[PDB]
Amino acid sequence: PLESQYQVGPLLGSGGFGSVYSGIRVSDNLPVAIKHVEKDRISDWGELPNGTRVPMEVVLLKKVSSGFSGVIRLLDWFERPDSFVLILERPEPVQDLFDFITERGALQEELARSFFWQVLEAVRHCHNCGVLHRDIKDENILIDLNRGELKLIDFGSGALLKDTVYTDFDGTRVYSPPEWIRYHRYHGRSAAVWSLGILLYDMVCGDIPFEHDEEIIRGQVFFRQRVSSECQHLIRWCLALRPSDRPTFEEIQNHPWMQDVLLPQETAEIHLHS
Ligand SMILES: Cn1c(-c2ccc(N3CCNCC3)cc2)c(-c2ccc(CO)cc2)c2c(Cl)ccnc21
Repeated sequence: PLESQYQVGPLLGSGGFGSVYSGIRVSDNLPVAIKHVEKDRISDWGELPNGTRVPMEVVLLKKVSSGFSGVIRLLDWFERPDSFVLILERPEPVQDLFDFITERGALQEELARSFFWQVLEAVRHCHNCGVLHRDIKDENILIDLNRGELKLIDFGSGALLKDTVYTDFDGTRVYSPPEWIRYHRYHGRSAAVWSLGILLYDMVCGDIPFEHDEEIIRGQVFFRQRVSSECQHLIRWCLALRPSDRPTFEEIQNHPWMQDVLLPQETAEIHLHS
């Protein structure tokens, strides 16, 4: 009885993830996001202990919905004849990180450090729950502007984390690593670290470093904005051409550029005027 449990509001967006509407849980006036996907547009199917074929995204989301505030949590889902409907939390006010960077340009390094740190904590949480996101990027990251907390979204290209090689990929190509472009082979963690390198560059430069396949493959990073040497070093480390030359999450978070991060609420007070 989806329409009796939730009040539907404006359309907030549409895209490869489907169509997302603002919503309110009639029970307790909780703000929610109501996301619709057509069955014929689902790229990858998975399934639950009961038998029911569902979008892979529902499998992954249930594994990472633990009360952690770094992933947008799945509250409920419904199956319709031709679509699935997902009920997700919705911070208020909220802004997508892609739009935030569009509006403000290159971020101050103190702000980028806090944002990057929170993205790492959230990706580590996903991996600890057995989930590989495979589409880390600014469009798939929300800012809870009052609390200064970032939240990951869109597991529709994800997979169960495994230790063997992946030979399939359906995320964003300009965030994909060179070993995928050249060989159509990657391992989950080092591919995630590559995409975190692209993301960090995007935050401190205001745009992604590579647009074309041969730029990804060549792996030469040019900085068009003034960026500290420690940040440049971390970025180039994450964008190492050989997967085994890339840092681990532990190595990223111990890097000199990552030290003395602001807490999320401090971040909101200094930088989000909140
Ligand atoms: C998918 N999704 C979005 C979302 C909404 C819109 C977009 N796009 C895609 C391109 N950038 C502008 C619009 C991307 C994501 C949002 C989202 C909602 C509101 C706003 C800002 O009003 C931004 C993103 C969202 C929330 Cl809150 C929970 C769960 N999923 C969500």
